[PDB]
Amino acid sequence: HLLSLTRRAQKHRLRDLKNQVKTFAEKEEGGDVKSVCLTLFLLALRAGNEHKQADELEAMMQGRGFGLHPAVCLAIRVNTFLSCSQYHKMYRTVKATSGRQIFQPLHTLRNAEKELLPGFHQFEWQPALKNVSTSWDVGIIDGLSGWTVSVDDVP
Amino acid sequence: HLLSLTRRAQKHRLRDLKNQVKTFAEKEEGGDVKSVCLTLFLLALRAGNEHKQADELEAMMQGRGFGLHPAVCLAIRVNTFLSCSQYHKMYRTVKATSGRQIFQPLHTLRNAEKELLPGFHQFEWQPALKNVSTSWDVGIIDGLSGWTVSVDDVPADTISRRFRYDVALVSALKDLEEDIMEGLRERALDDSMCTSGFTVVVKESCDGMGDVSEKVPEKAVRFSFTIMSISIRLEGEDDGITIFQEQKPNSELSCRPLCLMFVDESDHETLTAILGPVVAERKAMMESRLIISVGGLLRSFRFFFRGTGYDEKMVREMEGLEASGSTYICTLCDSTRAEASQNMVLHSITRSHDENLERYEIWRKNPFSESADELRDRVKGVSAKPFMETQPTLDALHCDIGNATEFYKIFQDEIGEVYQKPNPSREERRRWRSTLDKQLRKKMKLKPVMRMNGNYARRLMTREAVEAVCELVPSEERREALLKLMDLYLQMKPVWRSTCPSRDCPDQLCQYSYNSQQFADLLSSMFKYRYDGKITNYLHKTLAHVPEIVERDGSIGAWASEGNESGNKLFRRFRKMNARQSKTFELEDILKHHWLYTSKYLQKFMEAHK
Ligand SMILES: [Ca+2]
Ligand SMILES: [Zn+2]
Repeated sequence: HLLSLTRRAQKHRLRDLKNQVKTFAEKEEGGDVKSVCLTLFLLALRAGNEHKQADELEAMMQGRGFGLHPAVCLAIRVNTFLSCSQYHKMYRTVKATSGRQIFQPLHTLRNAEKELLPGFHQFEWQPALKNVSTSWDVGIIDGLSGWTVSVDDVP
Repeated sequence: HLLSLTRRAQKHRLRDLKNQVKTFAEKEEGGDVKSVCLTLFLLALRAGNEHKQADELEAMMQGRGFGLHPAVCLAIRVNTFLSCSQYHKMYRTVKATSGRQIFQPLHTLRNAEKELLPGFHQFEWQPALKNVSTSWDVGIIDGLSGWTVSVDDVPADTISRRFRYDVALVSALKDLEEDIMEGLRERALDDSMCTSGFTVVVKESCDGMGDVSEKVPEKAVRFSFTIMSISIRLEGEDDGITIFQEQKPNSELSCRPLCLMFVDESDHETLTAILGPVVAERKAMMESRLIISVGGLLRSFRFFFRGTGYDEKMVREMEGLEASGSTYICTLCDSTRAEASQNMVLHSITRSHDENLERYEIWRKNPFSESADELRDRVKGVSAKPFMETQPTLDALHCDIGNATEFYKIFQDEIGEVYQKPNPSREERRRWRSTLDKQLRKKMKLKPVMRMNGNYARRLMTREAVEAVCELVPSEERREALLKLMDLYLQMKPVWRSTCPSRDCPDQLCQYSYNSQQFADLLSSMFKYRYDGKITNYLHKTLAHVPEIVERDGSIGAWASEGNESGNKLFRRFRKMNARQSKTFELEDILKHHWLYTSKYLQKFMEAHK
């Protein structure tokens, strides 16, 4: 059978249909046989109802790519209530699993996220604010607002 | 352009060369349009020197599948306590963006796991097992065993879920299939023959679980087991060639649960009436031999069971002892309590299961017509009939905790005066405690806890913490005395904490007799004021039976019950995240998740090249 042979034998056996597809592409698709056999394999997998492998192939051929955007991963983390530790756990898992750094690790996710929190964008107010510190880049404050902690007064 | 059209228009355009490919593949290649156009595309890619794309396509349309292996996917899912909806959201999300679906859907795992659960793998026994329905495919089973629900009789209320031991064992073993074949090949031993002399030593361990926040009282008991070692006896003429010994059995990552009962530890009635079948089939198991498909071949098995991982209270309770601090203390040497203070080191280990049955028959029949105490002595204190056979050994963990709390008490004592104070009061005891705690906080950075666990014990045993304690003793003679005591204890401790001292630390074993002897003598001399006749059990064991068992049973610490107790936190958190939630199922699914978490296969997928 064809799939058990080397390149030499399969060329020797398919030469006829190779010339057939070459001349059909030259007559209709400009002689670019690679895109023609790509589309034909895609359609033959579409008919075989194995959409999954054909879609993975189109992800290989001019596909969106392996990398996941760090922001989207931060999302899928928060939207799912997962940990910090557990995130890193499954991260190292998939990392050593299939050859790629599919998720970003923690610290880069943290860095990428720190802009999405409050206190990152610079701005102004016209006129300036009423009795408000013009400091902007600040993040999370403690709510007591400098409540003098001395026991003598109200706790 | 062909790439921007829809599939309908692309077919309307390419159908002609399509049907030419159809007729060519039928003329020459058995009508395989799929493989024909596959190799056509492969060679058209390889012609342009685009070797990476063609190699990746050859890797995709063979062997590995869609981006991740479904097995490792389920491994992650269980390894981090995610929910179904959790997983579906994650999967749907990551598939939306840049998908190219990666994780696997839920439904596929919902039957992909059935390899790792019990009740999948063919097997049998020669001879056939006694009293066991020989269906090899049943999975999770309610433990009640068809208790007639008649409220007339004793009520059948206690909830439980368990397995059939055999099915559990075949699942665990056929999971180890990989490792045992690997070890067989490493030793270069033949693979076709030697399919009959495999011997498996399996450790079992059970323990209750206190204060389980309930969602019946708040209790529960979990009975698990763990594969320990496996060797080969074929062809004979030798001992068993060690094939694979487990590399770290203490860690709960190897503690396979088998039964769970929402019941309390102490009420003998319920515990027994649920454990019954388990005991029965483990007993019948020593007799027959096992036959499994392994390495593609039918291979045989024998077994050796060891009941070691039980805390004291349960051991003494199930071996028919007077629980627990009664005039008979040692589970091995039948000397009295006070006598255990006169002699400490010289003793023989005698207690055995069958002979305890003999002594209990003597207790029942009373063939000598002796009174209460005379009969108590003639059987050396065996009242209740044991039913679960147990190995003659102690625990590692809670001997550690007992020595730790003993030194804790004696430190609370020597901070003040004891040889100088014949009878102190409660106030001074709590005060010496308080200054000891302040000392452990200022130095060594140790706040106290309610009761000292294993970590706090490891810390309190340390030498310089004993120095920070002894700083406060007025008499420097007593200070150097308990320091010398501590040094002897530390030189003797990793004797039993080890995995294999004959390999790790043989030197302490070689000098253990004299060490423990001089230890006990210093104790009896400079601390007689306190240990006239009152000795705790663990102190007895560690000074009366350590070398006997360590020489006999190969190793110790290798049979630590701790392996289970710690791991019980999982039964805690599994309860939160993956409750059914309703008890009658809650158990069943908890156990399923647990056994799934604990199988090797998934741990192999999790470690993932260091
Ligand atoms: Ca326990
Ligand atoms: Zn003893």
